[PDB]
Amino acid sequence: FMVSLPRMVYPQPKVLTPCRKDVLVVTPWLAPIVWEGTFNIDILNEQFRLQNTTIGLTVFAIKKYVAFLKLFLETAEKHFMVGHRVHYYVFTDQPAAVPRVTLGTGRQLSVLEVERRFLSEVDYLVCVDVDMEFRDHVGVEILTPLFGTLHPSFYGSSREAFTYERRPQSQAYIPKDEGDFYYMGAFFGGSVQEVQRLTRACHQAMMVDQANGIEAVWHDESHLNKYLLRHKPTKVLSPEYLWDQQLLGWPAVLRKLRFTAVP
Ligand SMILES: CC(=O)N[C@@H]1[C@@H](O)[C@H](O[C@@H]2O[C@H](CO)[C@H](O)[C@H](O)[C@H]2O[C@@H]2O[C@@H](C)[C@@H](O)[C@@H](O)[C@@H]2O)[C@@H](CO)O[C@H]1O
Ligand SMILES: [Cl-]
Ligand SMILES: [Cl-]
Ligand SMILES: [Hg+2]
Ligand SMILES: [Hg+2]
Ligand SMILES: [Hg+2]
Ligand SMILES: [Hg+2]
Ligand SMILES: [Hg+2]
Ligand SMILES: [Hg+2]
Repeated sequence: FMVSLPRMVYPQPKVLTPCRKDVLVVTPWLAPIVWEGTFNIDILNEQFRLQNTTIGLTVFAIKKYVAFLKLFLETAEKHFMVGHRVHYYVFTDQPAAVPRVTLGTGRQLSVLEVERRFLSEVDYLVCVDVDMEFRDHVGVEILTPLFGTLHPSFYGSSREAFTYERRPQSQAYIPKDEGDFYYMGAFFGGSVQEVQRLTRACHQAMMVDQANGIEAVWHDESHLNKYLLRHKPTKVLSPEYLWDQQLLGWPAVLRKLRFTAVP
């Protein structure tokens, strides 16, 4: 059950005026592709707040990677789901090395040393790499049952150029005539149920490959791509959500650089 939205004053959407004319904003299976200009964040914030939505953000920081946690968490505090309930889950082999970062109200962090718990603690799970920093808004516009993010190096590439696993001996195998997009393994998520289904499927596929003496060209990312090819994501995030400015610059098609690699 969803309560009604309150009176809101905003620009009327124009049916005969497309959002963006420079990019694809909806997939062939009718899943929105999230670009700046396609969403009114005020409307979306209202919808998700009325549901008291809690977002879990998971990150793994092992060995030398624990050094990236401070900037990651500090910038997430400024740009990630601000205004909503957030629960950070930091998986690390060095619990005492996790930096003491000041969090806004309604936000918490749990350190897990290296999950039915996720089902009872959050509504959505967002899985990202730690050697990154948020530079702009990353909010509820990304929430949906299952989402993948367009890899910044292949969004304008033809499918045959995609670096999918091409060996039929692997469970992640995808032939040259198949494939929608090349998703980057560094940023995916969805409802807890859908994320666990995906991780469970990939874990099993990787075990099968191991028993067969084969390892996918791009490991987890290869399996993620195979999974999203067979189970279409309900939203696809544009490269605004996973960029590397040092390597790729700043093309006009990107009005915002929201989550980027750390040089
Ligand atoms: C068009 C082309 O092939 N460009 C190269 C990229 O594919 C490389 O990025 C790497 O891509 C593979 C999958 O093919 C995988 O996703 C790697 O994680 C990814 O490298 C990461 O992401 C990049 C955007 C950079 O931020 C890099 O520092 C990360 O480690 C890149 C980097 O090897 O080279 C292009 O030539
Ligand atoms: Cl994950
Ligand atoms: Cl992850
Ligand atoms: Hg628009
Ligand atoms: Hg996760
Ligand atoms: Hg993760
Ligand atoms: Hg998979
Ligand atoms: Hg896996
Ligand atoms: Hg995966």
